[PDB]
Amino acid sequence: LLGGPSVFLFPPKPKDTLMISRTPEVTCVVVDVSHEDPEVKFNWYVDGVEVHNAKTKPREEQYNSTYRVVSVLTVLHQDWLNGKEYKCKVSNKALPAPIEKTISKAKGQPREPQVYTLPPSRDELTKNQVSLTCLVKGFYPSDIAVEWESNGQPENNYKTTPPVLDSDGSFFLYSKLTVDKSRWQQGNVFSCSVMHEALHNHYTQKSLSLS
Amino acid sequence: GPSVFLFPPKPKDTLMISRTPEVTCVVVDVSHEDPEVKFNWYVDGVEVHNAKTKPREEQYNSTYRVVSVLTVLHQDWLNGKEYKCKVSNKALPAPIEKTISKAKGQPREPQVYTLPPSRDELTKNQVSLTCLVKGFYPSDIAVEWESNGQPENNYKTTPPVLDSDGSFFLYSKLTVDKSRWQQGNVFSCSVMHEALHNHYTQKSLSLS
Ligand SMILES: *[C@@H]1O[C@H](CO)[C@@H](O[C@@H]2O[C@H](CO)[C@@H](O[C@@H]3O[C@H](CO[C@H]4O[C@H](CO)[C@@H](O)[C@H](O)[C@@H]4O[C@@H]4O[C@H](CO)[C@@H](O)[C@H](O)[C@H]4NC(C)=O)[C@@H](O)[C@H](O[C@H]4O[C@H](CO)[C@@H](O)[C@H](O)[C@@H]4O[C@@H]4O[C@H](CO)[C@@H](O)[C@H](O)[C@H]4NC(C)=O)[C@@H]3O)[C@H](O)[C@H]2NC(C)=O)[C@H](O)[C@H]1NC(C)=O
Ligand SMILES: *[C@@H]1O[C@H](CO)[C@@H](O[C@@H]2O[C@H](CO)[C@@H](O[C@@H]3O[C@H](CO[C@H]4O[C@H](CO)[C@@H](O)[C@H](O)[C@@H]4O[C@@H]4O[C@H](CO)[C@@H](O)[C@H](O)[C@H]4NC(C)=O)[C@@H](O)[C@H](O[C@H]4O[C@H](CO)[C@@H](O)[C@H](O)[C@@H]4O)[C@@H]3O)[C@H](O)[C@H]2NC(C)=O)[C@H](O)[C@H]1NC(C)=O
Repeated sequence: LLGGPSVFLFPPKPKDTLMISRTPEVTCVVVDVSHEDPEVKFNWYVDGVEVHNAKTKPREEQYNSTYRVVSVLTVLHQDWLNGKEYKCKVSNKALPAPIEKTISKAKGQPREPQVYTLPPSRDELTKNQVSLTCLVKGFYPSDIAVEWESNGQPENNYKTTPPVLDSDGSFFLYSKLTVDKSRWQQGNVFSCSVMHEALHNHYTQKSLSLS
Repeated sequence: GPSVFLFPPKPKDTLMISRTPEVTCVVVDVSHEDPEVKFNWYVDGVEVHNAKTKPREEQYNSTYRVVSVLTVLHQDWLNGKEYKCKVSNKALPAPIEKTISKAKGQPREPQVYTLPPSRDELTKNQVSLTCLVKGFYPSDIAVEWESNGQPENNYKTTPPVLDSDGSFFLYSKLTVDKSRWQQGNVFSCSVMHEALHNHYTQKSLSLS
């Protein structure tokens, strides 16, 4: 059947690179591997230097009669943050040439996010739920983790915008936590948690409660 | 390719009768050799003719790029008509059909909340004025800022985000000089959406 494999290379999750105890991975995924010749070879390189510790998963047969193969390379936190490049080379006999993809952290000088919490608009207080907002602005690169909590337990009902390119070339985002107004008006404290490589200890919190 | 990408009207254009909303059929990867593509255009299956195929354009990767733009009735698009592009060539065995329409479902009125700058932000030369727009459906929307019926230029708006009830929200951030905020200038966030009365509403923001 007619057409060739495709390769997708996926970065570590932002929170994985930023905590020593978690385990950051770069994932190389090959799809549309021939049903007939499904042998694939992965070579990995860190800054053009070949490495041998990835773990390639057994091939998965798909219902559209192709295979999908995935190799996971576990990376050192410091490496990814120090901007190394991760190259996946995929070879297969049905392929006139190997397919190479590279991924690294975005280029540029990191910048520290500014975290501001904003209470509910006056007008929202007629409603039974209100929006507590966290503005995180001025950061670089865009790889960031945002979450909300109260009383040491995370909150269940928030949404976070993707990062947006600002005019000075830094990124911003907003996270919206929705809570029942009684909780806001009872005076409970909510906190917006931000992890970004350019924070001290890779972490910062801002709290928000009614006067 | 040749690949075909079909694109909806900008939101502002379908909500105002004097503007011209159009769906656009973009074909990329047209050979260097055979840049004769034809476009066929159906509205809810029925062939229409007012499409206008732009001049055949060339690209860096030895490749051509061809665009047909079809004008649509405001009310057709808002009524959920389906717009189909059929793109024909030798380059491919059989013709390629793309269709788009408005997202389906009961439109819902955006709620619009202006929030002033965080007290912590008042240490900077510039402060962020925030417009929260939530609760709206479909995701098609336009947001602008003004002060003294003049457009303000220094704003960025997030894309729509799918919220927990299946409505969308977004935030728009306007950046102004601090002094402008403290002198008590009124700033206003304006929103255009199908589900608003007259398709538009504004909300204002000043020092208290
Ligand atoms: C040779 O060089 C050529 C030019 O350099 C190059 O052409 C490029 O080809 C690729 C495909 O290989 C094409 O990529 C797609 O682009 C879509 C976006 O088009 C936008 O955005 C980009 C940049 O931001 C612009 O360059 C585009 O021209 C275009 O501008 C928009 O244009 C419209 C109308 O003209 C305006 O009205 C808009 O204002 C304007 N946008 C703005 C403001 O910037 C993009 O959506 C495509 O994604 C979809 O298709 C992919 C398939 O390849 C899927 O992976 C992906 O998921 C998307 O699929 C869709 O997913 C959506 C999300 O859920 C769904 O809603 C859809 O249903 C779903 N459809 C599916 C399944 O297909 C994709 O990125 C580039 O745009 C094109 N560049 C140009 C100039 O057009 C050639 O590739 C080069 N040849 C090669 C390969 O060697
Ligand atoms: C036979 O069946 C196959 C399986 O159904 C089909 O395979 C599919 O092939 C298409 C390519 O045509 C791939 O499309 C790519 O998807 C990328 C996103 O992949 C993530 O998200 C999807 C759904 O959200 C998910 O199923 C994937 O598993 C993958 O998940 C992530 O996985 C990594 C690694 O495990 C993890 O660390 C991430 O968190 C996790 N994310 C999630 C949400 O789970 C896109 O990135 C790709 O986009 C790039 O390339 C485009 C060009 O194709 C381009 O337009 C974009 O702009 C961008 O650069 C791309 O869209 C599917 O991933 C693949 N699916 C699977 C299951 O692996 C196959 O197509 C079909 N064959 C035929 C002939 O029909």
